[PDB]
Amino acid sequence: VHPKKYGQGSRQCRVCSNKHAIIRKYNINICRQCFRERADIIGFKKYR
Amino acid sequence: RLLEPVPFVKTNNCIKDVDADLFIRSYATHLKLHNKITYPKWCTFVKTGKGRKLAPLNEDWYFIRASSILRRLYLHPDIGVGFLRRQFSSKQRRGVAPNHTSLASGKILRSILQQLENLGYVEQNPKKKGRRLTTKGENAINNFARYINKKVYN
Amino acid sequence: QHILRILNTNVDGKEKVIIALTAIKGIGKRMATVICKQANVDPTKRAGELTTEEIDNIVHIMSTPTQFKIPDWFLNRRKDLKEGKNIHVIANQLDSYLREDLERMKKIRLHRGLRHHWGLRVRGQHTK
Amino acid sequence: KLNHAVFIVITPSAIAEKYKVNLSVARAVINHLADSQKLYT
Amino acid sequence: KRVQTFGKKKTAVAVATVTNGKGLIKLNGKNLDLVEPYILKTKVYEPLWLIGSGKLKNLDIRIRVKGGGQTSQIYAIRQAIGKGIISYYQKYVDESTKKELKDVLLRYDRSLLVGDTRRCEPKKFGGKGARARYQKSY
Amino acid sequence: DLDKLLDLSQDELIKLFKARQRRKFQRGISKKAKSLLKKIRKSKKNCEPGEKPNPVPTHLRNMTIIPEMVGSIVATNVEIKPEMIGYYLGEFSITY
Amino acid sequence: IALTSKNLRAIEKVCSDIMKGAKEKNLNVSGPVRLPVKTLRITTRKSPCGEGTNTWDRFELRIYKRLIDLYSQCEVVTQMTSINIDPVVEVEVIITDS
Amino acid sequence: DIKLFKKWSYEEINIADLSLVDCIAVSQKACVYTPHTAGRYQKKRFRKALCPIVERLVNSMMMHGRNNGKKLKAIRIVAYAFEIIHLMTGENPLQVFVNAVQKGGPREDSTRQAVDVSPLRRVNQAIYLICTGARNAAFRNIKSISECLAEEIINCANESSSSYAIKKKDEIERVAKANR
RNA sequence: GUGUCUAACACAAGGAAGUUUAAGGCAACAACAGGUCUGUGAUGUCCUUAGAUGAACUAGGCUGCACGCGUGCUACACUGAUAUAUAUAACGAGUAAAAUAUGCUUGCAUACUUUUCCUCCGCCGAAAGGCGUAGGUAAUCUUUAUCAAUAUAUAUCGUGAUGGGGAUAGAUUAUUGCAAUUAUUAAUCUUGAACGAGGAAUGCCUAGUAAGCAUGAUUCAUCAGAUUGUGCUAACUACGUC
Repeated sequence: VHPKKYGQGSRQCRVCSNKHAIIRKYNINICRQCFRERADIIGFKKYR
Repeated sequence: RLLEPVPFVKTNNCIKDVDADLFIRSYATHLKLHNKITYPKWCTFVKTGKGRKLAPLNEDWYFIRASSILRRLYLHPDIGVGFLRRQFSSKQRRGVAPNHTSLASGKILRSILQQLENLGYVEQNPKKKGRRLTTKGENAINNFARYINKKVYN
Repeated sequence: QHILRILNTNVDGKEKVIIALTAIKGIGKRMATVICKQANVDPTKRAGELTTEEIDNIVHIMSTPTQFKIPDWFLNRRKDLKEGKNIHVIANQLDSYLREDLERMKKIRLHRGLRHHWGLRVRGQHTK
Repeated sequence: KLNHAVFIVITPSAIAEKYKVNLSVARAVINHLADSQKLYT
Repeated sequence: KRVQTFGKKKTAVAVATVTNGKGLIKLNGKNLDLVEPYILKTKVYEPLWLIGSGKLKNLDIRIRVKGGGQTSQIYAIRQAIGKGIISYYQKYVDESTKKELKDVLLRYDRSLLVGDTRRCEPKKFGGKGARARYQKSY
Repeated sequence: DLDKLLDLSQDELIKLFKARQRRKFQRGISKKAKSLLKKIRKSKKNCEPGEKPNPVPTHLRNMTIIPEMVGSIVATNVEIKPEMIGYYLGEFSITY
Repeated sequence: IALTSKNLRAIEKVCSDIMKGAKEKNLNVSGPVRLPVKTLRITTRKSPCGEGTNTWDRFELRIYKRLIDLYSQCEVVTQMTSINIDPVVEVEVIITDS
Repeated sequence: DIKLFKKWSYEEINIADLSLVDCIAVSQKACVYTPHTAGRYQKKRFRKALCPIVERLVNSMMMHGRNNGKKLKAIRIVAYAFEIIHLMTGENPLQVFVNAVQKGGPREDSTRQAVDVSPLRRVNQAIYLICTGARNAAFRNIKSISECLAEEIINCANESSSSYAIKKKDEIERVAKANR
């Protein structure tokens, strides 16, 4: 199979395996549509 | 302007008595008189930033740049090559895109720094990293600072 | 008097010696600046005060700049694959080299050649 | 505009119009008398 | 020996250290002279002239400035100089004289005594500015 | 020119080449290109003056012109010219 | 001794308790140094498909670091810290002079 | 003691229309060594009316395309322009500048009818008129911005037809006269 | 002062602040057949399910170009560009494969050591960049008591599509990647277009805002003319009305 240790197909959402829209900030691999569901249980609070 | 009626007591002994630009141009003229440094070779074809796209226009520039380096060395004794690149940094015109910052030419900076080390006015500290002035380098700068301070006074 | 004819077909005098030279070829200025320094013209002075020797020096430099101390990277035009050396163009040689390049792309039938033949951008129009 | 001659109060635009020279030549004329936006007052 | 007071405009903060001395005034590594723009030098010489330099020659001043740009820093310096003059006159000289001195400064302006209140409004989505928007269309 | 170019070593050929070409050869030929080249070499040597080499199952556009390539028809279709050295195919684009 | 948590109340509570504990066994402590707050900041578009208005919100997961340190032998400080803890506070001990 | 640029005392001016005198910064607490003070003028209507006239002039001058926010050069240009006026005529440059502001202020304005204009509005329009004339003269021209400003001020003080400020002021008044 | 003299407003003074101190977060009742089943192991029905509309691999394509409309960037210059010089900031962010070694004929087979993200520093490189290595799980090292650019100063143009401007194009040597060609991205020299301040129209904005100038983060194997933050330079003009 083709090399996928780089580029878009190397990465996907942990929760749902999405092929786009993945937040890789702080190296947790979750797509934003998943992230808004879980951000409170992960620990995040909103102020702005 | 050039002579000022200040409301306070000036130091009359060091690099902050004299105007930075006047010091740099005057000291550069002294360095050229002395015959302290040469280009060498590759440094003839430079431009300080990449986007300048002309030779330095004021003709006495190399000694001025050297002199400007010496003033910074007196200020900060922990300097290395990356510090000089950032210090002399400017904006770079990206044409049909906005400007962004770009580091100055590193080989000429390295050449001046190394050549001054060889001529004994600066010294690499490998522990507590960075080139500083030697006491001989500092004394020469202080002597020049006193001479200029005397010249502004009379 | 205040004017002089410049070799390679320009007539100047109020213009600075670099500014006259650049207004021929080397208009990116850096090529002109190295030529001015090599020639030994006064770069802050005007072109109508130039001597015949100064003009001759500039033409000599323009024709052959490799003998002078100008770097290989600094010179325009480079390898071009073929054995007969291709370093440095300017003027009708620049025009000729462009025409040769255009002919070579056309002869290949390269994408860029075809686009040049069409009379359109290398990158594509991008919906204008 | 047509100002260009090498050879035939202080304010460089005024010097350049009156004697029909460039402002670069006018600054040279100011320096010759003396013997950026810098003052000549 | 030593008393300390300060100035604050925008990010910039200038702490001024007023010691018993002989009339030296410093700005970090620099003499007071080396501000650079003539306009903003004149602004920090201004309170010194309003008191008079013959009332300042028994004290040495060093100031340390961090934060902001040049225009913001000079107003922070002018505040730090103002408060510096005042703190020396309260701590060494005389409190009644300090109130009298403070009155002269205050009538001239309140700006050296009480710093600028202006602080940045944060960017919001849908425009470059704080309140400003990218162009609407139909 | 050409006779010397055919004679010279791979290190010399990369040194003569422009840096993009030089980097490609330094990075690696891989399977594909080498496999095709061997087939093109064999076909060119064993043929008389006349009909030319065929396409490859992988339809390659990713290999540039080298001095022994000349006169071969590449994989959709174009024939490599003598003076085409280092300049890629340009092939399989589309027009109005 | 360095105290880390993402729980604001629990780190604050434990700090007062360990200080109180320290004076019980009469240990020489430097007053609690609250270290610069580290925030995990996420700027998120509100629309899940990105349709309609360009609405963004900024989420923060704010982690608390604090230090209290002691001039003592290792054994007393380690035993006192080990008994006094609350589960969401993650503690590390730092060794000191005799 | 206190003098603008260390050379102009600026403690005495002539009456004008009397309305102008309240606004202008001739008083010793409003006169200054150098203009830059940059206050807060948004509290209420008459807060901005207390501004130093030289600060108001440099702020008015500085806005124009490429120039926006270059305040120190605008101070240097006004300082140079006042020096040009001082050389050209023996009257104090500030006094001449006050005369230009008096002359530049129109006394009527209009809607579809004609109306009077307030003293604050007259001052704001006059300052604006002087800077617009200097700016118009400056852009795409050989003359210096300092030279343009100084010439516009003296000519407006004179009441010359060469002045952009007089020409605009006359035009605003003429439109008011036309409307009524 | 004005006000049922209540609720409260207006002015001045005091004061760090007087409008609720300034900015966000926050988000009723009830809708819209608004958008999204191209995010979901949320999901009905209907289609499809072995020369598959699944998974996967090789190219090509999403960007082509008589032409029409959004939104930004760069410009149209002497209140400026050009070359040198002075000044300075805040938010951040920083763990299964490579290298080395052995046996065989670039290739094949095996072992083993660490490379892995930020880069100080030291040499070499016009420039990009290269090589050698250090310190960092971080208020500590990168690096931020100093990392920026407009500002501003002295010089050079002396106002003429001009040395403004960088479209468009040619030769390079580099960097990432299996692959760079339909300029990937990078620099060097050369090439030197339009644009002379913008019709009918229409956008945003009341105080550190508006505007100008930068810069961190996001996507990232590779890249900002984007978005989102952050600082600095610091205006005008009402201070109201339908």
